[PDB]
Amino acid sequence: AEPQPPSGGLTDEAALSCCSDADPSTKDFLLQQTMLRVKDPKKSLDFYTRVLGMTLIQKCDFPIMKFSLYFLAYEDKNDIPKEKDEKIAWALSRKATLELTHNWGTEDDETQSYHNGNSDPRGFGHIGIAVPDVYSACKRFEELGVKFVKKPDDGKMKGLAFIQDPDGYWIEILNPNKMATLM
Amino acid sequence: AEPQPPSGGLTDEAALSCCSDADPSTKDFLLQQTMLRVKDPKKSLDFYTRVLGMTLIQKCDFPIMKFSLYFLAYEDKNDIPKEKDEKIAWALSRKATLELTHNWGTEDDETQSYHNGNSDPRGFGHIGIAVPDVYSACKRFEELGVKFVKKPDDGKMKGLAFIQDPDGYWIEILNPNKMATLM
Ligand SMILES: COc1ccc(/C=C(\CC(=O)O)c2nc3ccccc3s2)cc1
Ligand SMILES: COc1ccc(/C=C(\CC(=O)O)c2nc3ccccc3s2)cc1
Ligand SMILES: [Zn+2]
Ligand SMILES: [Zn+2]
Repeated sequence: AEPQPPSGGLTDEAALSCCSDADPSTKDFLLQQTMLRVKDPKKSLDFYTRVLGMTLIQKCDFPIMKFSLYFLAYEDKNDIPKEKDEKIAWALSRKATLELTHNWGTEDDETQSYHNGNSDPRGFGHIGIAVPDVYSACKRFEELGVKFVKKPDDGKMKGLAFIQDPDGYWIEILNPNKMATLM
Repeated sequence: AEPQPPSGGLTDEAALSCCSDADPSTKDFLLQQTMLRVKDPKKSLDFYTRVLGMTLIQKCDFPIMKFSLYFLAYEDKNDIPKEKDEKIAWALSRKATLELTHNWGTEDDETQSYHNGNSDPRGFGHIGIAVPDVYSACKRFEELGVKFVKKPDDGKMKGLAFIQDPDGYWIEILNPNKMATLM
């Protein structure tokens, strides 16, 4: 009922009082995809497959509306079913996929670019890739012409990097075993 | 090369010639996180845990810079290590996590809202949750006061839904076994 002084962040206890246990109706839900719009799928496919080691697991074309969907994931290309319906059902039940939306023609348009969400207006910030070694990964990214937002040892938090994809989306490069030393 | 008629997107063959096999240096890379900025973590935690059945697996507070990070995932809460360093290392090596960024004070600012990327300027579009039954999941979402962008049987592609979270970010609700029927 009383006005309170500026809280600050939530306490661990406040955050937890806002959390409910998983209802049994949600028990088989999984976080399947993140969708990003890409100007030029040729550049995006080369980046995500060659630079980041992802596999293209499904491509969907919509001839009438004139757009394509590309699903990228860290999956063994030998696990991709060969039959069309089984393939789509396997691809779209993989956890942690990246869905790239290509609105046909944007690749031919000098002015068009997508917004990465890290300048006004902000919202989405980044995807993040966990790697065994941020320094070796980033050395290879440098050699392959990758643009950096943050080199691993530049700024406050060392051993953490941000690169950008061909559309300028930020990608965090993190070692899960080194994040405790920043927290 | 000669000037071409308007883009028909890539052929399956063109898309494949833009893909490289995974370099051995990337072999342990995994798509770990998607980061979204949230105005009010009380509302976002309630939505992602109670409505969507995700588990809060890690909370990080930065008292001096004045922001919190919340990591949400489809994980069994009994798998969360209890000790701080082992917990962070386990949380930040989970596939398919959602990272919510709370810039302290945004919850106390009448005017402030984040941009969902689905109006100018566009980029990020959505996350997507794979569910065993889109219609039962959506019936429950309706009963829980969830705002819809697309009801499963509205629009051209039926059996697919979009809801929005408390910040207005779009969330696709999909059955992997029904997506082949939309191609
Ligand atoms: C663009 O520059 C930066 C530099 C550091 C960060 C810090 C991050 C990444 C993020 O905020 O998403 C950190 N994340 C974690 C997660 C766990 C433990 C410590 C950190 S610091 C973010 C952006
Ligand atoms: C906002 O309204 C819609 C309605 C349908 C769609 C269609 C989608 C979702 C998307 O574009 O990410 C489809 N995704 C797939 C994936 C595989 C096969 C078919 C489809 S249709 C998108 C937005
Ligand atoms: Zn989607
Ligand atoms: Zn992050």
